[PDB]
Amino acid sequence: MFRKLAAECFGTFWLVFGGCGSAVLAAGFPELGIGFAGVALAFGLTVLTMAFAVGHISGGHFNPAVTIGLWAGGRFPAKEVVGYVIAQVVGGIVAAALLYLIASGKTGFDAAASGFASNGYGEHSPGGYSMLSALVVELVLSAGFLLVIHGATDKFAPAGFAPIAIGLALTLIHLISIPVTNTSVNPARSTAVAIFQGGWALEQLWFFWVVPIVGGIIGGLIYRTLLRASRLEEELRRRLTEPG
Amino acid sequence: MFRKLAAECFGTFWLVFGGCGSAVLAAGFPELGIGFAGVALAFGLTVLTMAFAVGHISGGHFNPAVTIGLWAGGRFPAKEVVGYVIAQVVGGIVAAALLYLIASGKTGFDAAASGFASNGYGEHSPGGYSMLSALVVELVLSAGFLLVIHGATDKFAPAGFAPIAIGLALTLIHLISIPVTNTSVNPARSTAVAIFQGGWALEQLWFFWVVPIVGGIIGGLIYRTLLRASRLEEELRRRLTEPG
Amino acid sequence: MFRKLAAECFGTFWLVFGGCGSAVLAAGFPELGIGFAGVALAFGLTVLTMAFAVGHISGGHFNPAVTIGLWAGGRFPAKEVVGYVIAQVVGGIVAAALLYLIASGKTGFDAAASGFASNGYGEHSPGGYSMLSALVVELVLSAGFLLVIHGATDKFAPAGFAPIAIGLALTLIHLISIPVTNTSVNPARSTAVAIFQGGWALEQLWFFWVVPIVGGIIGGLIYRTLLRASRLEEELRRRLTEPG
Amino acid sequence: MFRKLAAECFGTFWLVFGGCGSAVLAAGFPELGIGFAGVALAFGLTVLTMAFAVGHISGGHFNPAVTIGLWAGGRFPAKEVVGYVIAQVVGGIVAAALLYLIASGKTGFDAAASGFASNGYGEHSPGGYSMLSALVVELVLSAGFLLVIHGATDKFAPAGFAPIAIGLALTLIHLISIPVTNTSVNPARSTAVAIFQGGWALEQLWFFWVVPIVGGIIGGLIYRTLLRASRLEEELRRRLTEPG
Amino acid sequence: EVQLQESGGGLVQPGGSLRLSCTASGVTISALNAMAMGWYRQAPGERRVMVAAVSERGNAMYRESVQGRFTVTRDFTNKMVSLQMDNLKPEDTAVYYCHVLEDRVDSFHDYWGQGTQVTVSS
Amino acid sequence: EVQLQESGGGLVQPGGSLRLSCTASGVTISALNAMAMGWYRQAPGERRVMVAAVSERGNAMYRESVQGRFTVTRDFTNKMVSLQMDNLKPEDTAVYYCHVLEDRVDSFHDYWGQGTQVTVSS
Amino acid sequence: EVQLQESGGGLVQPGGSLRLSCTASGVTISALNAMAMGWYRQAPGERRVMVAAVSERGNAMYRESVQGRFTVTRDFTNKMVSLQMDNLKPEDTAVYYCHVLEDRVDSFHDYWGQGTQVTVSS
Amino acid sequence: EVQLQESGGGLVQPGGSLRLSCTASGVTISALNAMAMGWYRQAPGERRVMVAAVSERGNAMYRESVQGRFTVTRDFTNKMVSLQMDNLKPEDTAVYYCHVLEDRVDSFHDYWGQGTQVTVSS
Amino acid sequence: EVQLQESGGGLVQPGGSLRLSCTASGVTISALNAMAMGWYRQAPGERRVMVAAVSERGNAMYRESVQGRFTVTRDFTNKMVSLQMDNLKPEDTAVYYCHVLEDRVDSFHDYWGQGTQVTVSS
Ligand SMILES: CCCCCCCCCCCCCCCCCC(=O)OC[C@H](COP(=O)([O-])OCC(O)COP(=O)([O-])OC[C@@H](COC(=O)CCCCCCCCCCCCCCCCC)OC(=O)CCCCCCCCCCCCCCCCC)OC(=O)CCCCCCCCCCCCCCCCC
Ligand SMILES: CCCCCCCCCCCCCCCCCC(=O)OC[C@H](COP(=O)([O-])OCC(O)COP(=O)([O-])OC[C@@H](COC(=O)CCCCCCCCCCCCCCCCC)OC(=O)CCCCCCCCCCCCCCCCC)OC(=O)CCCCCCCCCCCCCCCCC
Ligand SMILES: CCCCCCCCCCCCCCCCCC(=O)OC[C@H](COP(=O)([O-])OCC(O)COP(=O)([O-])OC[C@@H](COC(=O)CCCCCCCCCCCCCCCCC)OC(=O)CCCCCCCCCCCCCCCCC)OC(=O)CCCCCCCCCCCCCCCCC
Ligand SMILES: CCCCCCCCCCCCCCCCCC(=O)OC[C@H](COP(=O)([O-])OCC(O)COP(=O)([O-])OC[C@@H](COC(=O)CCCCCCCCCCCCCCCCC)OC(=O)CCCCCCCCCCCCCCCCC)OC(=O)CCCCCCCCCCCCCCCCC
Repeated sequence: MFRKLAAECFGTFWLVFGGCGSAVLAAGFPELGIGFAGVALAFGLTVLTMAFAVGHISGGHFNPAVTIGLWAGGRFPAKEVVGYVIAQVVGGIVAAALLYLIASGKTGFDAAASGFASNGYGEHSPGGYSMLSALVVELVLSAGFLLVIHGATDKFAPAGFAPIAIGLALTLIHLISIPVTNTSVNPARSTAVAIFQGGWALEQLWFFWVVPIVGGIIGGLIYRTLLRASRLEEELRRRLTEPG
Repeated sequence: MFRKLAAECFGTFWLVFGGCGSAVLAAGFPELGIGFAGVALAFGLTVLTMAFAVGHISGGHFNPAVTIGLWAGGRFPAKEVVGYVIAQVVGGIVAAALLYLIASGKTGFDAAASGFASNGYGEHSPGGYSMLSALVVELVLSAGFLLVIHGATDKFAPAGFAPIAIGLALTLIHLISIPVTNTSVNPARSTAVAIFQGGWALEQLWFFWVVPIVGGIIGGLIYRTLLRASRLEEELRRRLTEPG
Repeated sequence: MFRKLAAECFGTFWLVFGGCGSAVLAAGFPELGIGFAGVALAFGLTVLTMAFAVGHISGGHFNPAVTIGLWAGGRFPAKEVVGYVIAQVVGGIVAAALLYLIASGKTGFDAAASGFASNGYGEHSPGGYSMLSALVVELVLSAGFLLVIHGATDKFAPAGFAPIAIGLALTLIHLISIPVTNTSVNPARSTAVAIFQGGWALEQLWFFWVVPIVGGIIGGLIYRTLLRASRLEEELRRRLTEPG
Repeated sequence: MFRKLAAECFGTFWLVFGGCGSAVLAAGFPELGIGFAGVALAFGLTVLTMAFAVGHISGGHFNPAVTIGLWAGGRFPAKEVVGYVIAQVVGGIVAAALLYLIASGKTGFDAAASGFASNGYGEHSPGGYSMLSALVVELVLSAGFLLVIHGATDKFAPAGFAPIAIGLALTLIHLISIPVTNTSVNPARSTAVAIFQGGWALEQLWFFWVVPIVGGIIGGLIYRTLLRASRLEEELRRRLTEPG
Repeated sequence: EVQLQESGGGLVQPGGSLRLSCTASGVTISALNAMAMGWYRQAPGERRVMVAAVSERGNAMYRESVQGRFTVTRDFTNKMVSLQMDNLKPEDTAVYYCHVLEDRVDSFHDYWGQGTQVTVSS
Repeated sequence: EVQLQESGGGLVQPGGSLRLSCTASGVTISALNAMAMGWYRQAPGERRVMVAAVSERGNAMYRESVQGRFTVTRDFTNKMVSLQMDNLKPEDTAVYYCHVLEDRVDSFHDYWGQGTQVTVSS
Repeated sequence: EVQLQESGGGLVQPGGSLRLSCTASGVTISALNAMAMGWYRQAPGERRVMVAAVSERGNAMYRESVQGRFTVTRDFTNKMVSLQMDNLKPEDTAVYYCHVLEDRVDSFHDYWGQGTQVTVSS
Repeated sequence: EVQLQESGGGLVQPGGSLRLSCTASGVTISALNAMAMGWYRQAPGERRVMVAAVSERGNAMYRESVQGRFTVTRDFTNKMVSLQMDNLKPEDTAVYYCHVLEDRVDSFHDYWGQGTQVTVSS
Repeated sequence: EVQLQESGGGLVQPGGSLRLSCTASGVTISALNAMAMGWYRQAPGERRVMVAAVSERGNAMYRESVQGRFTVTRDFTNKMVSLQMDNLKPEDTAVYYCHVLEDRVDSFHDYWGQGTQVTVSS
């Protein structure tokens, strides 16, 4: 469990560092910044690389919503959930701290005024979207993310390709939802930067712990009840694929 | 069949949500929008991830043109075609509806005036291209898409790599054809947004049901008649690869 | 051979259509164009998808320089070279023709004035580079491309991953060299658009038949003489990996 | 060893040529340049393609920090380290030289004034970041890079996918850190361009030989002590996965 | 235990169609709803292999070589399973058995029908 | 050599919980700290297979079919290893053995316990 | 049935060239057009294995070790198949058989020639 | 034929170093330059397996378990091959054979040395 | 445990004779009297196989290919086993190991010697 917790902590640290640092240091650079597309690519690549690196150790969740959705899908023991979550959160926080230090090396940096890549809705949405839009988008994208994770790791899916699918799914989610809420779908990532923003981000933090997790659960349930093959169905397929 | 229909519906929902939402919410964002390249990447990633997730269940078509072209290529039973198509369409519509709701959360949104990422030609083409250009581009790109799908899923192709090839092919198709017609090559995706546009999009909708499907058929025929190896050819290759 | 020639023709058609059409129709679109990065991605994706589709049929060259370099590397029979080249050229030309038609659907199109995505050097280089710079860049990039192709298809390389490596290598080559010469490294692609440009492109066409091919040969030679393992070396490795 | 040294030299040449040439020739092109995101993609693609090409020969390090970190992780013999490093450096230098020649073909080129894509901190940082920020970012990113390399090449990781993970990790590192120090994490790449810059780059070169290497070592140590499974743990897993 | 009674089948020329039916008895509807109902076939001198089935959740599954020509339907209320064969070929000549598969946690249990002859001769 | 003494076990109805314990003797604490401590189980007529273990570094490892219901704990100072079983099932009825695995460079050495009976009957 | 008559072959020094020919009889042109025509070879003490063939659609196929030196041609109207060998090597010494492959739906049928000796000795 | 004469070896405590040498005779320098020169080793009761070699092009190759401690060198002019062993371990105790591998187109031919004993005992 | 120390061996021309000896230590005479004492040999690249032995009851046993040339003797009081080889042949060149076999009821246990080289070269 120590190995697994260390893997989850390092993975979440990598995710937060990569994505949030790309957003804070490079997204708005004059005449050469990477923009929203670059930020989405960075977020996807963090998960892809860290999955390839330590998924064989811990399973590569790096997300409390992912862990809880996998539990709801019947794929992860309940007794191990809490530990995982704690590790993830801790990792994120550490990353944020280091990021803060780095961001302080440039004149004029102000975490409170810039927002420090914090998630928000309504008046604090990047595009000025309402609370209902944020709720709908977060729910749908979390459910889709969990569905993709469940499908790609199924025993009948191509072996070894899951990290690519999951990382590119995260990139797509960011590409879709950055203008609405800043694309959290990850409570630990939201918390890590909300702590250092210190203002309105902490007031709205609860929203990004409830909506993603709920969405993840829904995703798991769907794959558990509508898409996964039952034991009898597996046996039937095996018998139907026998030469005669 | 219920599992397969659910998989197709969810896949088409994912495709429409991802691609059209990226086009509507993030493509034109000031100073940080993702642009045409970002939209093309999102469209490709939706198909890639959904294929990795549920292709082992339903085959991962998510496109009426793909289903009909696979039928014409001798790879999909006719009696199952209609069901698939219906599922796909339904999925798309649902996605569009949710997208509409989300788009309504920002002040000044107007689906009719903006076009809601609808496909069009002539006066309604993004780049002001004529009907003939739209016809030629849609035909060629649909044929190429079906050819790629047939080749990548061939029993002699590398195993497990088909989703990557198909998704990146869709991304390339968008990169090429977005300025001409908005890159439909998918009747369900066109219908989903044309319904909510409610104006000229419905007048031109027929064009994007006929041209793609026909193109797909052509693609299938080509692979069926010029590229697929016959039974005798397979036996000859097997015998030619025997040690002596 | 008919199957192989058809595969090569279709692959070269796909390459030219995709890359040149992305350059001509979408690269310079106002406020949303894909740019040089988008064009490079399109060029890489064409090769990647077409390789996954028909490499098991013809080997997926789609490039006269690739075919000649593979011959020089001791991997392709001489008697089959000429046919392949002809097929490739034919495919490219057809693609260009269709592209021309599509480009004519927009008011103000002028192939001669715009250049029709033709390769050139000196006064006709996109960035105003001299002939020596074009020669050096084309030679180095062609040699590197052939080296990557030889290495990735080696029997000791990971199986099934070659199309990804080759396509991404083409994307990288474009990313590097577009400003200098428009990144030909492919005589057929240069010829297809030079024919329809009809002006200075045909005067400089010879340069893009000699430099790439020579570069390809060099690449092959390197892998043949410095990197490929000899028969004795293969036997030694096999014996050194035996349990005792 | 001659084969391995040649492979390392060619790989480092490819890396420097690709990345630095994309930065120098295409990053700032007016209205169509690839930007920081394009440069990061080019840097990642060089490593990805060269790994797929010659990793089965030499292991595909192309980086002195990678070699030393692999030594510190218990995966690379000490007696072979020095040779590798020399080869890498030599390769880089050659690439830089050729790049210089190419860059001289355009009027107004000035290596000293432009910086020739050299790494720097403080007054010479692209974004005006302090020395402490550069140190922290380089240390963290080098450690993460080495951790990813160790994890992806582990015997329990998916086979054949390591080049993709490593290349995309390099792309992510560039996406994060280009504005701070120009994203060295590679002493050979820094040296190759610092030699031709000839000014402040040589004064600060030491910083980019110490910080990356140290970071790499740390990464190796982590994987060696906290994440790698011991012999007893491997045996326990094998016994726990036995049917009864 | 479960008792399976089949019907239909016989002689048909190539390109014709046939409909086999099978009814179960000796089992309650609720108990049967948790089982799979399908069709096996044995051709002269070969294996007895499954060609089509309907699972406890109503998902129709087919063998690759017969999908597109065979249609398997299940009536849960009537405890009935039927097979419709269209565009018959000489390779379809065989003895067809109604089959029931039951899940017993650690293994599966098979219930077999009597068998019906289907001969496709021009 | 190492001597293993087990305790606990017995009869329990389905859904109940049990706690097995095992203590080692004849070995110093430092020597035992370099070994793995775990639990094997043999069901009637089947293999004797490992279900859970704790490695020399304190990492708890489980068999897939039992993870989520079993919890293995190790006390290094007391040279003790314990197993807690919750939500027991009929398939959990078997003889459970305390096990010690020792690394000998070129091979592994096993130390076995006496065995304890666990029967889950409603 | 099909009757195959071969010709050519004999003695040749290394680096030389030879041309084998084979003609079919007892079969109509239309019937033969639906079959594959090729060449097998057996070297002293080894298998009889295929080296080259032309399928019913006119696609020439080669064994990897001989492609680049052998050229197989088929004349459908004349019911003829020919093999041209250039840059011969000592490993090319063997008995070469004209071969015809026929598709019978559920299996393949082989028609063999008499055989011709090709010896490459310096 | 080729004759191989070895030297060196003997008794060494753990952590020590040794140097084995081997010289070839009865073959011209040009002929030997086209062959590989290496070292096999057989430990008590096990296989005789290759541990290191130098190919005809001068590429040094090692077995995974010995790379980092063994260094194989080849002198083409003197027709000599030497092995340097550092940080020796008990598993290195065995009989070491000088070996020559020759390519014969369709197969490989081995030339063996007499053998030398290397014993690493503390 | 038992410790075996060998002696003798070396170089001998064909037709010569040699005498190997082996002494045991770390075991009482009574305990050793219940064990078998013999000789194994391993030739370059082959198995390590038994050639001769003396059982606990004093019965000398030989391998078929060596009987008539080898004579194995055992001194129980001195805990010694000796082998006399006469009319040596090139196939007798190998490493010879003193061996002790102990009966453990349900299995046998082997004790090995260091090994001695015997080379028969004219
Ligand atoms: C991948 C490989 C990477 C390896 C890296 C290798 C190389 C690295 C190089 C390192 C460079 C060092 C250079 C130092 C520079 C010189 C010093 C200097 O300038 O000062 C520091 C300079 C000061 O900056 P700063 O303090 O951030 O400035 C911020 C301002 O002060 C603003 O202050 P503020 O008001 O925002 O306050 C922020 C405060 C905030 O403090 C807090 O953390 C409190 C906040 C809590 C609020 C949370 C709210 C919860 C919300 C949930 C709600 C849910 C809702 C539910 C539903 C609702 C519905 C109704 O945070 C901190 O400052 C603390 C940061 C420490 C991180 C967390 C530590 C973990 C503690 C937990 C221990 C174990 C827990 C297990 C528990 C078990 C129980 C059973 O920068 C730092 O702070 C750096 C910190 C150093 C940390 C890194 C340590 C070394 C590297 C470790 C690598 C880690 C790898 C990943 C694994 C992670 C675990 C180890
Ligand atoms: C991946 C995991 C995702 C899971 C998600 C989990 C979490 C989700 C969170 C949900 C959040 C809910 C929050 C609610 C907010 C509060 C309520 C509120 O504000 O009001 C609603 C607010 C109102 O907005 P709105 O009504 O869209 O506003 C539009 C204006 O009214 C403008 O109106 P209009 O004039 O444009 O009219 C549009 C009207 C249009 O209505 C139509 O659909 C009619 C249009 C038909 C025209 C088609 C033309 C055909 C063209 C073909 C021509 C071919 C040519 C051939 C060749 C020609 C050559 C000559 O469409 C609708 O409004 C209806 C939308 C319903 C979707 C379709 C329902 C399926 C029906 C079919 C049933 C089964 C069919 C099988 C048949 C079998 C027969 C054998 O937003 C909604 O409408 C939301 C709708 C809720 C739907 C989602 C349900 C919950 C989530 C389900 C997830 C689905 C997953 C994928 C599977 C899909 C199947 C289940
Ligand atoms: C992936 C699946 C895709 C499937 C697609 C399915 C659906 C497609 C939908 C089709 C839509 C049709 C709609 C029609 C619209 C209505 C008609 C209309 O408006 O008029 C046409 C409208 C007129 O436009 P345009 O004529 O292009 O206008 C240009 C201006 O006239 C400017 O004129 P210009 O002065 O530039 O002259 C250009 C002239 C130029 O003409 C030339 O080609 C001559 C130029 C030669 C110069 C080359 C120079 C060589 C340089 C080498 C130097 C090396 C240097 C060495 C070293 C030097 C060192 C010292 O080119 C052409 O116009 C001819 C184009 C024909 C293509 C090539 C035909 C192949 C011939 C070879 C046959 C076999 C060869 C084997 C030989 C064996 C011997 C042993 O557009 C067309 O021309 C369309 C052409 C239709 C072609 C497509 C056919 C149907 C689709 C086939 C799919 C192909 C798939 C890939 C396989 C390819 C093989 C089949
Ligand atoms: C992937 C396939 C690719 C294949 C390619 C195939 C086709 C290629 C086509 C070729 C086209 C040729 C066309 C020629 C154009 C006409 C001629 C013309 O215009 O003049 C030349 C024109 C003149 O430009 P330029 O001289 O660069 O102008 C710069 C200004 O002069 C400014 O001058 P500067 O002041 O900056 O001075 C720069 C000077 C600088 O010179 C230096 O290198 C000295 C600098 C040393 C300073 C280093 C500082 C160290 C810092 C470390 C500190 C660590 C700190 C530790 C911790 C500190 C903590 C306290 O560098 C050079 O110019 C020399 C470049 C030569 C490269 C290096 C040669 C390797 C030497 C080593 C040999 C073996 C070593 C083993 C040792 C073993 C010992 C046991 O361009 C060239 O120089 C081109 C050079 C040609 C090289 C390429 C050769 C042919 C292609 C080979 C392919 C290579 C493949 C990869 C393998 C690499 C190995 C072979």
